[PDB]
Amino acid sequence: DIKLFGKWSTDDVQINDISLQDYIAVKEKYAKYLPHSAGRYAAKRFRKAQCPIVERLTNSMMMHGRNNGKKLMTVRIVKHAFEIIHLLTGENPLQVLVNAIINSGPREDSTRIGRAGTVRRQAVDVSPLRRVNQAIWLLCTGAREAAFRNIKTIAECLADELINAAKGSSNSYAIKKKDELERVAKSNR
Amino acid sequence: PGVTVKDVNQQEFVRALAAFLKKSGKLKVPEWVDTVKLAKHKELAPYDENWFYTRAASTARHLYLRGGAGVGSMTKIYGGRQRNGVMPSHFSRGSKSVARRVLQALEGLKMVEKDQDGGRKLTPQGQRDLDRIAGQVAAANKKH
Amino acid sequence: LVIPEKFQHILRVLNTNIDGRRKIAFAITAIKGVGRRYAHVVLRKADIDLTKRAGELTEDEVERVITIMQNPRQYKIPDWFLNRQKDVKDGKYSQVLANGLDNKLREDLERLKKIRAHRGLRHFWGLRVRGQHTKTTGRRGRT
Amino acid sequence: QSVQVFGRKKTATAVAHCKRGNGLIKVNGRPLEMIEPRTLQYKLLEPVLLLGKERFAGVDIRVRVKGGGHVAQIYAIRQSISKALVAYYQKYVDEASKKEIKDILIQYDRTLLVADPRRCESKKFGGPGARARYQKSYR
Amino acid sequence: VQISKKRKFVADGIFKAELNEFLTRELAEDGYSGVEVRVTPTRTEIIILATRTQNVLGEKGRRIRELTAVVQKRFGFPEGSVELYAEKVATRGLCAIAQAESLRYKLLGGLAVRRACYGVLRFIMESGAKGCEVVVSGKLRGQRAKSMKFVDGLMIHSGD
Amino acid sequence: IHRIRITLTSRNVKSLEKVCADLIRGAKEKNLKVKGPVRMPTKTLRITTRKTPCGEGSKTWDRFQMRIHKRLIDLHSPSEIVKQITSISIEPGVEVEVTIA
Amino acid sequence: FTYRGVDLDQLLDMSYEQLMQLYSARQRRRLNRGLRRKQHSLLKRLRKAKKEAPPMEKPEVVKTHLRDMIILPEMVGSMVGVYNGKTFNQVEIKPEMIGHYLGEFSITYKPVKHGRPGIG
Amino acid sequence: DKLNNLVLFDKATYDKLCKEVPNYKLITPAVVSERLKIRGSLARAALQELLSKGLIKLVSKHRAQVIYTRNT
Amino acid sequence: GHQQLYWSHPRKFGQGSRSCRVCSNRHGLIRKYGLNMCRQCFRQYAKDIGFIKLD
RNA sequence: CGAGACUCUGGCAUGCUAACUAGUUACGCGACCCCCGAGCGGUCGGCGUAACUUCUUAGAGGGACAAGUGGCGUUCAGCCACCCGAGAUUGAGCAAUAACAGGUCUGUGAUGCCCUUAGAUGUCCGGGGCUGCACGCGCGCUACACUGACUGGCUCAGCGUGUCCUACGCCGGCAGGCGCGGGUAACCCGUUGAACCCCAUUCGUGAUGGGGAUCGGGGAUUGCAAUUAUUCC
Ligand SMILES: [Zn+2]
Repeated sequence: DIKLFGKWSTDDVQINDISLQDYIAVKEKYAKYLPHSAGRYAAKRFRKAQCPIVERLTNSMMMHGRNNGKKLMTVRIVKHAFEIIHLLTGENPLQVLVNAIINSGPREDSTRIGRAGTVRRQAVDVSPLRRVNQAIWLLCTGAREAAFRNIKTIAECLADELINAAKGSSNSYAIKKKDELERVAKSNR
Repeated sequence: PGVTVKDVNQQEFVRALAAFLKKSGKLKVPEWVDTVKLAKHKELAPYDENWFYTRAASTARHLYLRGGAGVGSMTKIYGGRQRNGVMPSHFSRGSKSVARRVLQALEGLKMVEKDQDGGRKLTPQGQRDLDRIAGQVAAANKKH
Repeated sequence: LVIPEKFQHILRVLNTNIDGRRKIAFAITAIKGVGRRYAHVVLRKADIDLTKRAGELTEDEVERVITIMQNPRQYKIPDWFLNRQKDVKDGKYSQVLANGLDNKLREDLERLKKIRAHRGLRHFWGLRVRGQHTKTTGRRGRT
Repeated sequence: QSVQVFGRKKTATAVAHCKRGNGLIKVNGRPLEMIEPRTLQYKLLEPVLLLGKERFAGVDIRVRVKGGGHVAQIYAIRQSISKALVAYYQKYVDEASKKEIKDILIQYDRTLLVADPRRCESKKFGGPGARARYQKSYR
Repeated sequence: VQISKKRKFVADGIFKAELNEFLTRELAEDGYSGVEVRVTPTRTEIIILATRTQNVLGEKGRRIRELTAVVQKRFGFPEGSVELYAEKVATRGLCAIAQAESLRYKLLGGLAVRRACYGVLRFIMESGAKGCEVVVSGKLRGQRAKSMKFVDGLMIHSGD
Repeated sequence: IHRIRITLTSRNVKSLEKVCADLIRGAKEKNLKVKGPVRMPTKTLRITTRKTPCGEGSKTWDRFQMRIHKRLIDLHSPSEIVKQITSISIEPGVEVEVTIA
Repeated sequence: FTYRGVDLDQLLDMSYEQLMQLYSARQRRRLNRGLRRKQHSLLKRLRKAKKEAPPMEKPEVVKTHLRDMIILPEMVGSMVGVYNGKTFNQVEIKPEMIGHYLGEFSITYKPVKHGRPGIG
Repeated sequence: DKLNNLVLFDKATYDKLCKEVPNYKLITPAVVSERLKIRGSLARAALQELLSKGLIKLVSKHRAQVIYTRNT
Repeated sequence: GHQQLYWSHPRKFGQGSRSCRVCSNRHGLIRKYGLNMCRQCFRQYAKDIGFIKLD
């Protein structure tokens, strides 16, 4: 058996949407012990859906300017973040991760169509891989905002967003930003 | 089951060898220890009261790994990141004197031998003391 | 930790108000003349626990910390840690503190201006003293 | 009765010696569990935690490491641990064990037996890096 | 005192570059082709590629002794440690230095610009090349800089 | 006479090809005791120059390089043979620095 | 007046290398390297002008090109004209400048007082 | 707004530490600071008291993150 | 005398004590391998010295 | 002609050629440990022979060609996808014809005119200036913090230079002093003990220990000379 962090298992983790199912990783043969793998996943197109989505949450968390190469900093932020999820919920935190991802990526987006100087967006459809890509970005960004200038830890404030999105609650940052992009799109239609 | 220094968590090995040298009691402590930095690239004086011992303990450890180090190489060893004000940062070495009288104090305990090839190596008595401190950490770890 | 009842929230040292609830290795710095580096060596000659807060202490600890600050060479504090190394009028080593250092920067300014040195004119003119390009920077505060 | 192969990441090069032994895997003189950036400890345990201890039982492994950085030396070892047991199982054990155990590793990660050729590109003038350029200004 | 092997081959480089500019700035109008330094450790034998070998020897070799006396007094290495040699490049059209100096001589002689360029360009293709261009730029008439270009055959421009 | 070290430093490997493989060819033809031609790390002399002699253009640089290829070859013989073969084989740009003991 | 805890007269009669413990680091650095043939000559000529005065009169000015000359305590009470690239400036050596250089009493530049800015 | 935490405990605040805190299921110096108006050093040390009392388990300890739990 | 005041400046350090060995210029010298040429005359004589532009 | 072809580089070689100025393995010898109640085992950048080239270095030769398969193609040019593979588009250098009155007489002993040539526009010397400072506009550096800062501890490079690089003692709080040694260099610096990173410590949302500008005192090196602060402590 291959436990993430030696203590979290994968066979419990259950994907709801078939839309996201082939574009969200670890269930069975993607199961790896650490997020850090360092493989060429952006060598050509549609290879970054085969990398483990904990490593996806890693690589989008080193993202800011002062943190911009420090991956072992980040897989430590991840490791302490799952164990705060488990102590607040008791669920396998990978399931909480996936239930926070699915509820986060929007499903219709606006797009500017027309000549320059004319702003008339039309709603289009959101790709499944982009809905993965949009959600992780919206998840990581909410960890920065409520934890840039206060006592709370980013290994902690990540776990407060990644729980509040698996509720689909209004308290999460990645939910309000889905409730805007997909609110604006249905006024563009 | 013969333990060695290398078979042990190293930053606890240093914490064990440090408190060994206070309990030995005989180690020449300079009188400036209450006063001074360890380098020019350090902001403040080090926090630990007994910092001389753990830096003595660190020094004997590095001699066991490679024998033949001088005073300058030990000043290289505890080197750091000089934050050059609003100019960009660079590497700065330690202090030569704290690196000197550490090697000079542990030479007084017949732990440190001065070499044919210039520097200072570790006496076979000093190799006994490390591997006995190494037992005291390996036992307190694997049996607890 | 615990709840001390002889915890002065407000210290009054050298006419300077020291926040008692701060760590005492960083509440001495609240006066002029003393930074971080000198205050640690003051407290280690006083043999007072660096872990403890500034309001937590007695009076006899406080006034002997004052005494070691006033008279540093007596307590074997070296002469290179000193605020004013060789004062030109007397050649005397001291550490100069809050109302004194305020009073004794004026003495160096009234020296170089009365002598009409180059730096003395700079301070009289308000300009850059250490030999700096004034073409581009140091703009703000003019009309 | 002895097989010695290397592994390699960016500039790190770790060389593992294997012989008929009793289950010791020491890198650079010290044990596997002792190597410092222990946040990546499992990445060094992955040749063991997939093949079990029973394959590393009649084999003694020394690893000799130079070059690279911390992370690059970690991945250079786990090549060389893995490539050697494979190369030990070729010469001294039958080929059918080699295929059996090679297939368990590659399906977990192809990196464990063949190395990344991606090494650092040459910086060019006019900018800080290999592709980047300086700011410029108009008007 | 010996010299670093990095610093040695650089110091051997400044020797040939100064020696070739010496023979360019002097033996230009005397049918020069090239310097061939051949370092024998007894005598630094310097072979001079040229075209008019008789017009650089002098009178029974007056100038060749003058030149090898200049070099000893210049680069400091002592007497009896250098010889000179004149070997003729008979294929004077193949050498670009000779043909750019033969064209220097005719333009200094006050001939026509086009006439000498066609004379050279016809010569070297008759001398067995596979392509050649002659560019002459500068004052040709008036206060305006012009550029002329006399291309014949093939001319590779890029690559190794 | 014993322990004759020969050191070769050229600028091109092609001349160093012809020379270094002919010394070991003729010493073994004279039935001697050789070490193999060992190869030092090649020195690379890098000078980066601006192209413009004005400072006007698009800040374009020239990367000039020089390479030095160094070889070692050892011998164990009376040195009557060494002065014979070596001093004849003169290729320009190839230096022989033979030291003894 | 007192300098480094040394009074006026005790300064004037103090030995040469005893001044190399009252100065600051640049002066002691320079004095250990020693004054030169040009500089004793000025100090020589400064004795003569101070020698030849009536007691109510300041001495006659001695013009000079040495801006990086140390103000020694022999020079106290002298009238010195110092060349600033353009003009010798009459500087009376007051007793409180006895550790400096000469040239920081004769300014090079003029103090700038702007007018209006031009086109650009 | 300003946030002026306490530096040493109060009689009431030390009760909230002793009574309420060991039933949180997630105890952390940032959390205790957030709920009790206490600076990070004091709340970081008070959890080391509550390990010495044995009232509270320990899950993970790091340079920057130390995680505690209610008692079983 | 003028014997004294002629070459009186100590030119063993600084920019004055180095010039180009081809064109006597003392701006932009290449002092690297004991070369001591200006950055133009080196670029001029670079083939004959032996520096081949490869990379 | 340019493009391409080319040269250099990179990637692959447990195949070949070699190695006392590079190593590995083995065997001696020593030091040390737990012991068992002797050992063996182990760690040894501790130092001596032998076996040899995996690692190191550098020479020759192979390697990849849209080759193979499946689709798409006026079905052929070529494209897509995939297997095998180290690699299925490595990064550069060179770069046509024609121009610009673009830049450079301040790179030249490359130069044409004009000007100045002993109350010099030559040249040396002394002192200053290129930095000056109400204000505009550009390339940059360090920051605004807790994915932090500080203090300890721990553990990893590469291209490179060196007659000035430096080791090792000693005295120095520290920049530094003193002595003595190696290296014209894979031989010495050097195993080039780099920094963020890693692990503990301390500090907790405030102009804060973040941030360091600006200022006062001192101390030391370079140089003939630090005044308009060279640089450093
Ligand atoms: Zn020149």
